Amino acid sequence: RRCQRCLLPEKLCLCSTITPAQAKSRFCLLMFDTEPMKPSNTGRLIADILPDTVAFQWSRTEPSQDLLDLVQNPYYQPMVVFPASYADEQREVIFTPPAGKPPLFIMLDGTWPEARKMFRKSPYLDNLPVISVDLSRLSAYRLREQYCTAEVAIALLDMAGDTGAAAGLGEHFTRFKTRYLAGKT
Amino acid sequence: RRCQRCLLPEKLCLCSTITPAQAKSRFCLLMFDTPMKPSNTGRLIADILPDTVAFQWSRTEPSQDLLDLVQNPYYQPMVVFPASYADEQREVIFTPPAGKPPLFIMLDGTWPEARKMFRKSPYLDNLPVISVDLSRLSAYRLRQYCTAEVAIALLDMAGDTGAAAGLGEHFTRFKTRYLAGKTQ
Ligand SMILES: C[S@@+](CC[C@H](N)C(=O)[O-])C[C@H]1O[C@@H](n2cnc3c(N)ncnc32)[C@H](O)[C@@H]1O
Ligand SMILES: C[S@@+](CC[C@H](N)C(=O)[O-])C[C@H]1O[C@@H](n2cnc3c(N)ncnc32)[C@H](O)[C@@H]1O
Ligand SMILES: [Zn+2]
Ligand SMILES: [Zn+2]
Repeated sequence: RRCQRCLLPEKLCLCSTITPAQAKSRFCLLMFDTEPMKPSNTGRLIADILPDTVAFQWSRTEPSQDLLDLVQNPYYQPMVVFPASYADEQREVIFTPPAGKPPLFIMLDGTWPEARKMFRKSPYLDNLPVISVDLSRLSAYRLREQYCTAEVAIALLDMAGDTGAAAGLGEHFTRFKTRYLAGKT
Repeated sequence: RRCQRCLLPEKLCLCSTITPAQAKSRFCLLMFDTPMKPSNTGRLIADILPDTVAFQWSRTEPSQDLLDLVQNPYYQPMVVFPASYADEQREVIFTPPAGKPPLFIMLDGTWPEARKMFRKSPYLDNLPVISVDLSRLSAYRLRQYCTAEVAIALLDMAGDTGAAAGLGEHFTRFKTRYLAGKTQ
């Protein structure tokens, strides 16, 4: 009764509406559980609009070597997307994607206690900059300026100059949330 | 808090999504009254087919513009109502005839309102009643049926598949946002 690709009740299936976009930015979803994707999980909306998004199962002791190879690939400028109130005094915090190299935005995908734990117990992320997100930019896409993973990504895409992809994901996100609420009725 | 044109909350306003279509068929909305409730679906027809006409129904004095339209021999006018209500002598058809463009007269009200309109309208009595083949909704992945759903099936019955599909997609979009607005 639910479509397996978009996870909505089959009558509200939005798969035919999906139009991918292009962006200089790249996302990496670091997932706490990778359990059978819950419909309310907005992180997966990002990969619908930006199919080059990567996702990794998080692991406290044995991090995947694909993940290590990505976050260490000097082609990207990687950053950890998490609220700056969590970072320690010595941690570099930035407020803009830096200039020059394409950003790799590392999103901590889980509940808040799970994402906090991921933030504190992942040594391969510890020397990366934290990007504090400018959520006021959601207004330019007519979204309410915590915030879910797809809303942060929209702000990040806008912060990087990727306005086509930001608008694309905003429309996709709104479309999902509307149909999700409808199928709840 | 509600958009005045599409009647949904401003956050869910669909007005920018509306793409009008063209059709050989034409609709005439007969309304027991005209503020409108958001749940009324007859207004959706006009969004997709902007040549739709609507008239406020009256028992005593029908407006002359409505009398002029329904007697205009350019059209083949039809009263859209379930055939189980028609008189033994009432011409009932199951297909829009061919040749002259159809003019589909929809009785837009509640079922008690639509029935009184059907029975107490002398200017509609010589017109044929078209019984609607609702199974055609399957071709548009749809499905008492509401006004806009009956209009989709009539459009498909007439060969107006582009506008049938346009109205189906507009109808689903409104119904989804309407439901989402009831939640949250
Ligand atoms: C805790 S998860 C919540 C997941 C949500 N249930 C969903 O739809 O996927 C939200 C993640 O988005 C990012 N995020 C949320 N709010 C943020 C903020 N204010 N500043 C920086 N990143 C934020 C962080 O990566 C955070 O871990
Ligand atoms: C009773 S109104 C429903 C009003 C509803 N609140 C709305 O706005 O959609 C439905 C109208 O569509 C047409 N209709 C509905 N079901 C029909 C059927 N089975 N056969 C022929 N016409 C039908 C008739 O004109 C009827 O008056
Ligand atoms: Zn789907
Ligand atoms: Zn509107």
